[PDB]
Amino acid sequence: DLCQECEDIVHLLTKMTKEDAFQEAIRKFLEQECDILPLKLLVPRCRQVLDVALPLVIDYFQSQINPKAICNAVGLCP
Amino acid sequence: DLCQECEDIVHLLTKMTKEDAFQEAIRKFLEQECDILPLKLLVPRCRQVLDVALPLVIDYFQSQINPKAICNAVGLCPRGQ
Ligand SMILES: CCCCCCCC/C=C/CCCCCCCC(=O)OC[C@H](COP(=O)(O)OCCN)OC(=O)CCCCCCC/C=C/CCCCCCCC
Ligand SMILES: CCCCCCCC/C=C\CCCCCCCC(=O)OC[C@H](COP(=O)(O)OCCN)OC(=O)CCCCCCC/C=C/CCCCCCCC
Repeated sequence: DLCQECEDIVHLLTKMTKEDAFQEAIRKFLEQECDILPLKLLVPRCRQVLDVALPLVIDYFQSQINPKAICNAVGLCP
Repeated sequence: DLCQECEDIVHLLTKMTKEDAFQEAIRKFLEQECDILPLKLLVPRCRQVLDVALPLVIDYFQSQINPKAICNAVGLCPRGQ
């Protein structure tokens, strides 16, 4: 079933985001990807967009108090 | 630690990509997001980029024999590629 799997993924994402090593690794990977294709071409000013957005997403996943809500927002749960 | 968690996430994504309802739902959500902020401004021609990339990503995850590789590519596991 896709809804239980989505809930598990969101739970894992929140747990993972509560670790600084995760944030550092994802930041370095995305900073690298911003300098090369495909992101270099599909996302202008990629590095600045990353610097601004990645903390927002980290906080978003560190604050969500309802996985089912997110999975419904994406269309995987009712 | 984060390596087992990353492998579990990749395994779940691989499992999900085999169901077509997942693909349709993700397409619907991303088409919605492409028409509004922030993606409307951060991704020029968002809808076309989506139409081109989503199938590639679906296939990439449907042809994955070992999650470790992805987790190694992002730096959460010390080996995999
Ligand atoms: C108005 C300047 C236009 C751009 C100028 C470029 C120079 C750099 C200026 C920096 C600021 C630029 C801000 C523009 C950001 C991009 C906005 C954008 O993406 O548009 C989309 C967005 C809609 O997207 P959604 O929210 O998803 O739709 C559903 C919501 N119901 O709509 C907007 O454009 C945002 C609002 C635009 C504000 C336009 C300003 C109008 C000014 C009229 C007043 C007259 C001038 C006042 C004095 C000017 C000062 C000297
Ligand atoms: C669709 C996200 C990426 C693929 C997800 C794969 C399924 C994994 C399980 C789901 C993980 C959690 C999903 C995260 C997205 C949830 C975002 C959300 O619900 O809120 C929308 C949020 C604003 O929230 P609110 O203002 O409170 O609500 C009003 C709605 N505008 O807006 C956004 O999220 C904008 C950013 C959307 C993410 C864009 C992801 C990048 C897509 C790029 C183009 C396509 C690439 C193809 C990727 C294929 C993925 C397998």
